[PDB]
Amino acid sequence: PAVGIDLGTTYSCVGVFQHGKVEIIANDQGNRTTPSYVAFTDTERLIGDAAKNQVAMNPTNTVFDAKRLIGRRFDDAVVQSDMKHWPFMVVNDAGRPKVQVEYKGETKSFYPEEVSSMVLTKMKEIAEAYLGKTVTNAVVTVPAYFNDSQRQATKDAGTIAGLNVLRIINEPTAAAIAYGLDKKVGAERNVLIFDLGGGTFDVSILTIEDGIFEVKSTAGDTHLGGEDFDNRMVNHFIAEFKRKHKKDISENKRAVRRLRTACERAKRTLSSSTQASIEIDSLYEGIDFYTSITRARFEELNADLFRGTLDPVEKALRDAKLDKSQIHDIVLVGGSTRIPKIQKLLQDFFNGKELNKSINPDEAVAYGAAVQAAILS
Amino acid sequence: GNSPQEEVELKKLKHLEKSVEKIADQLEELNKELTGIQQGFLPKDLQAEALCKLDRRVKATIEQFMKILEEIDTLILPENFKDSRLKRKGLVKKVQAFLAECDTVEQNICQ
Ligand SMILES: N#Cc1ccc(COC[C@H]2O[C@@H](n3c(NCc4ccc5ncccc5c4)nc4c(N)ncnc43)[C@H](O)[C@@H]2O)cc1
Repeated sequence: PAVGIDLGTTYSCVGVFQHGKVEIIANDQGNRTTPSYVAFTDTERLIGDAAKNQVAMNPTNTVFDAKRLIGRRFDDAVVQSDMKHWPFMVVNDAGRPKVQVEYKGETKSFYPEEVSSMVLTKMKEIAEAYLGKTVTNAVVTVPAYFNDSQRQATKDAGTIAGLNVLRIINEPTAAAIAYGLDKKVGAERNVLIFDLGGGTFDVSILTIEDGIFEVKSTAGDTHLGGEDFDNRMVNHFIAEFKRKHKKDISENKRAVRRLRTACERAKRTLSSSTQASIEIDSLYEGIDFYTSITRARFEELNADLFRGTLDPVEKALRDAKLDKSQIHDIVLVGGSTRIPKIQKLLQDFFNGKELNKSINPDEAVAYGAAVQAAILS
Repeated sequence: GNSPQEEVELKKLKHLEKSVEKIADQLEELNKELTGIQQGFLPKDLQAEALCKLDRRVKATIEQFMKILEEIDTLILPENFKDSRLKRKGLVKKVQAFLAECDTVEQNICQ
């Protein structure tokens, strides 16, 4: 048995091709994705949902985003700038980055690949707990822009996790494989993979010919996701509460959190309905906050940000030497691609082209890896 | 008047009420232990160590109440659901007073 693993910055996902079908595997908590989180406490090391659930009670000792550090030198421009987003500590050690935490009575540091191998072990175990057997063979995906140090430190994280990494496959390629785009009949195809999650935006254009893949270009934004769209709704409702109540809630951390949590949930509702209602009792100084938001108003809050997704897309096309007509396939990956306006902006830039989007966008990459892992096994 | 539908909501909030009661007893256990440690039985370096342990548990407790609040905040209760709305409001206000109780504790120890 061979599994496909999406090792994402924020979430990981494991699939197995069995009985002629891809089964995306749920963890012990019943979730088909697992947080790429490792937490160090007084008494235990937590991985996944257990680690992300205690992030508020242990911010400096909960490690996430290791995929941003993996394979990089400490003085990497990326490493220094991302580090401003993290409440945990990152350290230099002989030119390479290390995360630093109190694992209880000591004070320990880990290479990003050691943290990535903890996450892979958890994924390995998720698969073993569902299958009821040992899992050692795996495809593990990486971003198309990953360098040699980055693909290798990822492969070593796997190895350490006790996995036999059959291949390291690009995420956009894996998504293409999920939609059987490599199975197509004759002439060479140009595929645009549009990948937008909670945290990163990646555009990739590939060539496929006779099932053989070639990366043509990459583009996007390292810090763009649904996190940003929630914030536009948050600021909208903070202004509203100030308007109706003459009250500023933004320095009540617990109120801002209640509101934000309710806002990302309203956001998801708005991907399938045209209005979302929120009732929060006693949000601030005992005042109840009942409100609703339409989809059109949500789209309006985020108008620039949505429209801005098309810029990476045009950069990609430029860099691949392609016209937008010469794209034969568009594939949707990442939870944010479920937003109707994003799918419509993309739909129309490619003059009505039709999008590949039937596979759960959070799961497509592990889905393609699982297909390829079975083929390689 | 009283709808079959509102029994679904009232059942949800009853289960949330019991969860609150269980966190509230963890909170109770925090003051009962705090007191014993806040009386110089052991040296100051190690008393501090006990207070920090206690502090991490206050943090767990606060976080549990917060997750309760987030669950309640998924509820949409019709204006006619007067019983649900009154029980939701009582529960929120109660949790919030427990949260104020937790803030009293942690701002006092392991600083
Ligand atoms: N459990 C769980 C879980 C699973 C996957 C994710 C990844 O999602 C990444 C981003 O995708 C966004 N997103 C997602 N994410 C998938 C998802 C599914 C169930 C969830 N349940 C609780 C909380 C978040 C959830 C997200 N769905 C969206 C939608 N329908 N419309 C607009 N945006 C959506 C999320 O808000 C994130 O910002 C996040 C949480």
